[PDB]
Amino acid sequence: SEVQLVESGGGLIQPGGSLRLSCAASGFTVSSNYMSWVRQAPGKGLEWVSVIYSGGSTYYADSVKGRFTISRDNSKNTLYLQMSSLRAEDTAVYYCARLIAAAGDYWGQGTMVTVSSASTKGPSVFPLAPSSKSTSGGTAALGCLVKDYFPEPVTVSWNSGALTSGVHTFPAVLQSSGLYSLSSVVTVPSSSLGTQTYICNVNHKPSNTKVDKKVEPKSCDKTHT
Amino acid sequence: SEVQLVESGGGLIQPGGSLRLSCAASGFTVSSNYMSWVRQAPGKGLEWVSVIYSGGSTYYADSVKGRFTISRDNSKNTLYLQMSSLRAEDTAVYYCARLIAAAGDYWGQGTMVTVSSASTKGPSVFPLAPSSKSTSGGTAALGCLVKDYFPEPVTVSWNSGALTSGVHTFPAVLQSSGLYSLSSVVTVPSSSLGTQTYICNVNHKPSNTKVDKKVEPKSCDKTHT
Amino acid sequence: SDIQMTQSPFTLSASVGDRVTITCRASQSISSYLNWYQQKPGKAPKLLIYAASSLQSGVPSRFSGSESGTDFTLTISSLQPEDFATYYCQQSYSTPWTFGQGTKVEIKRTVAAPSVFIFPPSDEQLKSGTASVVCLLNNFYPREAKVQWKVDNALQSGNSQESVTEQDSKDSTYSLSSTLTLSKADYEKHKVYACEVTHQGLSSPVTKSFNRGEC
Amino acid sequence: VQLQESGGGLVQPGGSLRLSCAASGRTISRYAMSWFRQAPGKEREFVAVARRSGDGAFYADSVQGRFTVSRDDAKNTVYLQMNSLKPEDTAVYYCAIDSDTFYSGSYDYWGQGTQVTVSS
Amino acid sequence: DVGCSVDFSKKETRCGTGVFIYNDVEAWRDRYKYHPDSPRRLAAAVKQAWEEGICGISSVSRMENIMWKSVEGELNAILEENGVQLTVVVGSVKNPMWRGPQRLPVPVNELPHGWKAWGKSYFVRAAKTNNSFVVDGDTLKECPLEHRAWNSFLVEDHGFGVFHTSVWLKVREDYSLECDPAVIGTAVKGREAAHSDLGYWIESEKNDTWRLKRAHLIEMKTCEWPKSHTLWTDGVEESDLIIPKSLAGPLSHHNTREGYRTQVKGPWHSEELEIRFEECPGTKVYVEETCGTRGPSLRSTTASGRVIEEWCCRECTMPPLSFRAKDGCWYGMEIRPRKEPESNLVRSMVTA
Amino acid sequence: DVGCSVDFSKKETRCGTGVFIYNDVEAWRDRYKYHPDSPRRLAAAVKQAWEEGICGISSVSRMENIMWKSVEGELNAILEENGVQLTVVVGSVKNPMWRGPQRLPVPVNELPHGWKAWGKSYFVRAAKTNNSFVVDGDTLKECPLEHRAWNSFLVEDHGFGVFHTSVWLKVREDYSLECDPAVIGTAVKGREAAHSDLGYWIESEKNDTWRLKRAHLIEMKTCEWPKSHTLWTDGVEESDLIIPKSLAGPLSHHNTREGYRTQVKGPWHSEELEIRFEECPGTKVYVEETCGTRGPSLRSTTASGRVIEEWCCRECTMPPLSFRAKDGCWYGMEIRPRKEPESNLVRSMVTA
Ligand SMILES: *[C@@H]1O[C@H](CO)[C@@H](O)[C@H](O)[C@H]1NC(C)=O
Repeated sequence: SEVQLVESGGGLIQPGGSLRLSCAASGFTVSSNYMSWVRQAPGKGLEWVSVIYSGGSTYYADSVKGRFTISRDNSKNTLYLQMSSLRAEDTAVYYCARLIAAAGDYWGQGTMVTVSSASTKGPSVFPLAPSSKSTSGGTAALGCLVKDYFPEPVTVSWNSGALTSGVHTFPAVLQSSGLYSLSSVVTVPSSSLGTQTYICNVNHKPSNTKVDKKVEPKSCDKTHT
Repeated sequence: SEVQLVESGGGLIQPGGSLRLSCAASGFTVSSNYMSWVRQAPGKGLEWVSVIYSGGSTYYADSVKGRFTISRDNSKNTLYLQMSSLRAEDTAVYYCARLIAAAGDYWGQGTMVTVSSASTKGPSVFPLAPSSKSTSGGTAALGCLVKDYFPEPVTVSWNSGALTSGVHTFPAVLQSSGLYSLSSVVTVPSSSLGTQTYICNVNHKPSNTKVDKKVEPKSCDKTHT
Repeated sequence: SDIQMTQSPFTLSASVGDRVTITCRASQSISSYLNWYQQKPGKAPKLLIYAASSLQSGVPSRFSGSESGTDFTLTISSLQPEDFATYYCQQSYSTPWTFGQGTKVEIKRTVAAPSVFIFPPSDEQLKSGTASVVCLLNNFYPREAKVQWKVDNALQSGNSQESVTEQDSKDSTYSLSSTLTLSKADYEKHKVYACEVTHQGLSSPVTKSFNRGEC
Repeated sequence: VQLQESGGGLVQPGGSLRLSCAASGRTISRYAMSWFRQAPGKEREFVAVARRSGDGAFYADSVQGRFTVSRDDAKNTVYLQMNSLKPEDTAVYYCAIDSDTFYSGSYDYWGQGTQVTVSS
Repeated sequence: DVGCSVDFSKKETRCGTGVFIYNDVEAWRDRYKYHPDSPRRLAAAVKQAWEEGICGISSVSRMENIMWKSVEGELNAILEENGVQLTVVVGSVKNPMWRGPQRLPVPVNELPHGWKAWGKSYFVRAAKTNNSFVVDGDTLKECPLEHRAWNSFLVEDHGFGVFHTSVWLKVREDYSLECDPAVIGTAVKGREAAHSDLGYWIESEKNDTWRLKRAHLIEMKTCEWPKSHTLWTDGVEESDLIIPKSLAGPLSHHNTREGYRTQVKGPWHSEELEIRFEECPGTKVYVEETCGTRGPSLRSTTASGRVIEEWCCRECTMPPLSFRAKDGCWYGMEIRPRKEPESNLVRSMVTA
Repeated sequence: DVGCSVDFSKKETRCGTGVFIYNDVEAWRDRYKYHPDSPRRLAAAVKQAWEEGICGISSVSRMENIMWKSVEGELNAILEENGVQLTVVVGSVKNPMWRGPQRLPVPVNELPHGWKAWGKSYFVRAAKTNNSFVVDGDTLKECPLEHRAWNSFLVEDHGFGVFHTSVWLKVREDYSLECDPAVIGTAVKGREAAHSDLGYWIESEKNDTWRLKRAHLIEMKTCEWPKSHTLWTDGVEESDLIIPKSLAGPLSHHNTREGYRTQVKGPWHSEELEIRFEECPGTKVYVEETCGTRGPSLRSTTASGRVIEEWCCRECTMPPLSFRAKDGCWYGMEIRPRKEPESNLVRSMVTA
């Protein structure tokens, strides 16, 4: 067969838990060559976890000092790694790597490991207003906002996807409370403010929550003061 | 000389740091016996950390294996301990236990180690008065509440300690915000409500901060609303 | 794991001159490698019985111990006023070495109902936008206090915090305090703040003198 | 399921009596029991509690040093041994069955009660 | 310095100077003639220890039993001169052997009257005194097992010019638990290695990776194996160790075999034991998914002479994990009978 | 396995089974024949390496160079017969040694020709050309260091050590950094223990909790020391090992000393070096507090030829560390001149 590497076993667990991840192989024999685990922190550089010699010697990095353990199988040509005493800071993407500096490397697709001390919930949406002394730009500055949703994934659309020009979707950011947040903005000439309808669709499949919020160029109300 | 044991090296460290601990001794020789470290978590039982044989062998418990290091200087009859990758959960009091399971044990005074990112603050003092459908007692249910102070200790006295009968204080509990709380009561027969002066003295030694609060049989105020 | 060490019962009561027995059990035969540790509050622990059969020189020999296959026991022929402390069970056969959960001995004195109070937050706290309703209990025995909140059928679920005091030297009873915190917006959404109390010595809740918005 | 009390009677001061209680449809060996009495014109008050065999039992101040309690899981019956009665005891008495754990402090069924009187 | 060094594999003569490891277990009986250091002090030490409530002594290896049986009644003859009202008895060994909580002290002074070291004491054998002292044997009814010492003798020197080596032994001054290392040894060469002791022989080979090949056992000790005389002491799962950690097993990656775990219910009651990776005579083993789980070992031969011809296990690597003893053939814990309940089979003694 | 022995000082002698070691360092490279595979097949090996861009080869030990020097001209004869312009040039080794980033390939076909290389009736001759496949030496100009292979062979048999002495070597099939364990050896017995190979000899004594006693070195090998042939491989800090891991120093608590750290800046330029704990003639070391820092190793004799007397250090313990070779005497890194910290002494360059 061809040469591929496949990962499996990722998921979610509370702090202090343990999990088992595997690194299967095809074509070549894992026993003969070297192996090493590599993890990528979210939006940071790569990190080296541990290595195993074909002769049967292993070395572990300082971060996982005394918490990891790696073993290999000869009957079915498979590799296994064990983790104990997990923590929130450990969240990352993991995948076994063929770190051989002689002929080439094969890197697996990988899978994510998540550590959370709290938990499923729907988002919220609110409209926006421009004027006084903090904010300016002199053009249509009307859009939708999404906050306090968890977990991934979610999607944002305008006019059921009918509007595509000038669509922006900022990356999700995780607050200290363990909840996601994003923002969607769009701009049009101020002349067409009140002559068209703006609608943003917010979807949160994990909670099966669909929220729609009509947006209009609302003027400041003169209610009782 | 006779046997003496003294620990040292404790203090207040930030999370993620490292520190060394020592346990000197006199009389007997530390090289020819077995030594171990014992820690007691706040309000919990004892716990065994590690053991070193007289022959140079060592074994570590699951909770700390891969994070500590222990060695002894036999030239001057001293024992040293090292730890890395500290965390909040490790706060406790540690003893160098002479865990000889047959002959006997000599134990020292111990030492305190704290891990926390908090940082000296003054207390706050508030009065109280109940009446309607939720609180009772039939006597002078008066007391001074001390809150939002850190670190320990604080001394609470009433009327400069001129009275002791019927005076007691609740033990303190550490809020998740990193500050302490407590309560005091000077309850007495209701006949002496408006014919005596009540003062609760609060002293905060770390910052030399002293606060006072006069407790009176105050009633509700019919302020304009 | 290799060796588990269990102590039972958790706590017992007696008086002066009474005979008290403490038991300790293991999961498998590990010979007589076992010792007991006595701990006084505010002081370093101590060792009294070593090798599970012999007592060290010191306080007169009013301590005893034995073994039968897989069980151990410690007994006091006659309790003395200085014998009220904590005791521990420990083994040193195979790594990792474990410890027992411990046991306590306390003076025995006779049931008393609690005093159910609720002290409020004030303006100094109401300004911050967060308020805490605290349910207070005092002078109750035995240790069976329970606290619940049923604000307009809205049952609470593991949000509050609780603490307990000591038996006190003279009164010889317990006091308790339960606290839960919520924002000002949710503070005024309801008009009944009652903390429900259940004790083995009582049968139903009580009524008192204080309230919110009705002072 | 039901609970029935028995053993009421009359005696002169310093007398001794024996009561009993039982239920049907449940096994008592898995539960603890408690004893209560109702003073004249007064609500039910604590008397005694007994726990599972070998765990212990507790008696009220008004009854401490006077009475005793024992269980008979075989026939699903609990006895209360009563001695040294003084006329103040005159009251109704009840038997109750405890829930799974002592942490509950609540009961699912209540007995019918019985009358005990003493006078000089 | 020099050695014969006739290599049987390729018939090679080979000379030089270095270190030498010898297999001495097969002929243990005739290599030794022990004795204490100045028995004048040993008698005083035993007398003083008895005063503290210690009842007897439990041996750690057949060597100590041989020493005690050799000295035997000679102690009473010397004790008589001082008028000691105590008697010492010697028992016999049995498999396995347990520990002893207590330990012996060291005297501060010797006997006040009597200056005998060695000589004519062979001509006396007395009767019981007012007090008795026991050592090993079937004496469970005299004093409880928790009143005897264990592993209290050191080996000051080994080997002498008599061939009944006058090994000097005495009581340890400190407290310790590890097996005495003065006689232990191990070595590695090419694709072979072995850890050696007076009553232990373990062989390892490199086919694929380090594992077990063969081993010979004469007795089961219960002292911790010294780590500083071990190969590849890196972290390893205690389960995989074929020789249980409790039975003075080595802490080495060599001491393992993939597909098998700790054997705590093995036939340790047998007098002589040998571990070989060959099926029992006339039997056969298979690796099957639907076999039973781990449990007490079963003997391949029934007490009535009936043999079991079916066996199975799941995680085992085929075909054997076999034990050999004078009383017959056994199997490892992982293996279970395929189609026979353990009720109608000779269950191995469970000393776990 | 079967052999004899005589104790160094004791009178013990015997001829029994076991495992034996002797030193093979001072024998100075016994004249072995070294069949590097069939030379007919090896001819197809260097062809691909040169074709792919390999120009030079570095040495790993002072044994491969001897094999090359033994075979030499016959290799050029093969290519002359087959008609390929290429040859080999051999230099001499200097210390320290350096590793290489390349490895040789494995041909799948034999060179079509009538093999007249091995066993032929003499008449081996050739001439020199410009296509130099330099091996060893300082000829970096023809081939830079980063283009040289390193340690691309493997042992297959160590037999015939009596008369034919034909250790079989063959190119390895897989990539790895570990040494060849087929000749490595180590053993321990009682109060003494030592690790040895074809170029190293380290002695460790049981005086107090293990400590380096003495060692002998003839070549500064930099191969990766194997972990499966060493004792007590856990519980040590890399800052204390006398021989750093880069220099193939064994990883063991035996391989250390109290009061000293690594010696990565030592005098590794000599030819044969012995480590001895003793003060060099005339010179002496004092354990004081006002000494300097951990500077590079300094020679004991001034460039003018006279010796330097006073030194100092803080963590030392009598006796001080010392290096001894034919050039003279060198002291440890922690040991610096006492009164004058002047650098007017022969000094070793930075090594890492
Ligand atoms: C050596 O190991 C291999 C690989 O598992 C195996 O096939 C073989 O049977 C073993 N024995 C020999 C003599 O090759």
